[PDB]
Amino acid sequence: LVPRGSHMQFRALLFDVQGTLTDFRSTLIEHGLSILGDRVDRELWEELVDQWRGCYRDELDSLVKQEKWRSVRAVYRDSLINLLAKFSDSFCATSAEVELLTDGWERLRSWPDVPSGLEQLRSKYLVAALTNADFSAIVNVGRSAKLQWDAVLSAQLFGAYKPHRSTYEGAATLLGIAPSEILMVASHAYDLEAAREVGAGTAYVRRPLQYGPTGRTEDVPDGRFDFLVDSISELADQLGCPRL
Amino acid sequence: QFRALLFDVQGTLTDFRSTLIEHGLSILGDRVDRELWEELVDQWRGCYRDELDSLVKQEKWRSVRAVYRDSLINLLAKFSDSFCATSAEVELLTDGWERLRSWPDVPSGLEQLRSKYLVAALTNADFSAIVNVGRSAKLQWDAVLSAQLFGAYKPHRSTYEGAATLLGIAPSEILMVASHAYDLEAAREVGAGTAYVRRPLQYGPTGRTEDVPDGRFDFLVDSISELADQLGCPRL
Repeated sequence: LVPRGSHMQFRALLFDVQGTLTDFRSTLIEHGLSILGDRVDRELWEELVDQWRGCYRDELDSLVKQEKWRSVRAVYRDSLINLLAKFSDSFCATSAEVELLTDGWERLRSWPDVPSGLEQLRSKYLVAALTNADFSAIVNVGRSAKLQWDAVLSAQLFGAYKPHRSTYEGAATLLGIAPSEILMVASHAYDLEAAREVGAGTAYVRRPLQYGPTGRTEDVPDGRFDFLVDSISELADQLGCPRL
Repeated sequence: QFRALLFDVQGTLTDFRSTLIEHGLSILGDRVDRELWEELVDQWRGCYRDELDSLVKQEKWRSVRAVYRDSLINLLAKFSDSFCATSAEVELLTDGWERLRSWPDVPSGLEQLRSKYLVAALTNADFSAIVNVGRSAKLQWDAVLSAQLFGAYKPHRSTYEGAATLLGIAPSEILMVASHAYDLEAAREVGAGTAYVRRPLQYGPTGRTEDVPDGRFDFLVDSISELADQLGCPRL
């Protein structure tokens, strides 16, 4: 008789990237402060950056509602333009600086666990980014965040953002494997819940610093998702991927 | 100057023939002699090549795995007097196109290019095939692009244009890298730079070498590392 074993029958790990793998907030804060210099203080810039992702999320929630896709870089830029208008009394940015500020969403550094965790996961699973960011943006953050993918997948490829099912199912179709063999890895519950809806596995990566050192992150209960980890290496360990 | 290097993969980066030959023989063992299987593999690529040539002409897209499977199924019937294959082995034999081994230069050459360029696969192989070929050929990509992404094979313009749009890089800033002149000529026609990688063994010894003189394309190289060298990428 063959013992049941402990292997998990996932073929691909689909990764949300922003926040889940990348310290976007620290990048955007540092990027903006570097670009804007003495025109913005950290707290004022931090509040804009926090409002920036909220505007991006609000706009992406709105676009998902109407089944619309647009360039997420344009989403980041348009939301920044709106926020610069509300903070216009405090500081200003040129178009060139707005372009440079938007680029920060494409210069995200990864959390220290991610590059080794992604490589550690390679030994058993395909790792593919499934990001709402434009395909170029994720290709770009892959350089700044040292993300080595088997596949870069974007909402752009599917003409639809996560949580829309076509993103996960399309990613499954592209990867040539059933969604039930996809482990979705996100730091955001919406992403995993939708991936669970299409049958994919759910791995929540706790990112306590995602929204800052004092930022508020959802304390996902144990058992909500198939995996609850604070490190991609930790997820890799729980997936039978030995550390190298 | 280029911002991304767009690579054709089958042949250009991968010794698909030796891959498919050894892969088939590993599956079929002594049912089929090496020479007979080698003939099947050569006709197999031919069926794929001819099918894609036609589908390109008709602006039609099909799963390239289906193209490999269907052509293999027809080839298995044609060769069914010499050997047979179960339905499972047809799948396993067709899997060999997703197990392509790279040429010895490609892993180091791709990595050396990474330091100064985005490197992205643009293959006619289905997205799953190139992703799996990345594992077998040890191809680390910034981006994997399949004809499946665009519903159109190379050399169709929307593949290079689609790759440009996806990479966020103007075609003039994309160096197309291919072992086939058709790929680069069309990429040249979208404004992309052209690097021809000579792969004299890609069709085997009997394979005809499509002659490419110096000056036909921007780069004429015998390896990816040589292309990286000609592109200013420091060695490793």
